[PDB]
Amino acid sequence: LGGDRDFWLQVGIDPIQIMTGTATFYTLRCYLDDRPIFLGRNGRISVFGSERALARYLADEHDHDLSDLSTYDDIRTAATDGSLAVAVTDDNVYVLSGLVDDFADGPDAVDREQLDLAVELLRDIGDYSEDSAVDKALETTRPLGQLVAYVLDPHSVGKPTAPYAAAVREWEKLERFVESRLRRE
Ligand SMILES: [Br-]
Ligand SMILES: [Br-]
Ligand SMILES: [Br-]
Repeated sequence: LGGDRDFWLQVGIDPIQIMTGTATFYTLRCYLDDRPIFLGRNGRISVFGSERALARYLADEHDHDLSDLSTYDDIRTAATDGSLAVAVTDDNVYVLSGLVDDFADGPDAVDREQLDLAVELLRDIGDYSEDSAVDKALETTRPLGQLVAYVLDPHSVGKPTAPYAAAVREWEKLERFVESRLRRE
């Protein structure tokens, strides 16, 4: 543990990067029995403005939803040692910015891989906070969910027809939901 390669693989916890239109955040996320568990408490995710800030936080004794995990002692100890290397792999980069402007322009202005990752993070966040806001908004009977399902399936012909104001409104609601689930440090 520490500077060991595959450190994050072995501790089973992913550092993740989250880019909003105004900040880039760092936090930790894992899956315990297919439920997501973030670095945080009371369905609220602790976010840090740099990799060094996250490392500093992981050195101090705290009580949060990851602390009782078996490999978390490996994380804190490596944070005390100064061996902890916070690295985010490419599939753990979530970009939420710009989607609101791309939705308005219709599905063909929305990047598929970006949206795929952003939906993953959204559903993880609604899972961990035990809130159905994301799950309901993405039902395929609703404007956003229909637009999202179309963009994520290149084999789809039933194209949403303009304008897209309803999808934009539902997406703005989700952004506000996301902002309220983030605790800054
Ligand atoms: Br639509
Ligand atoms: Br609506
Ligand atoms: Br946000």
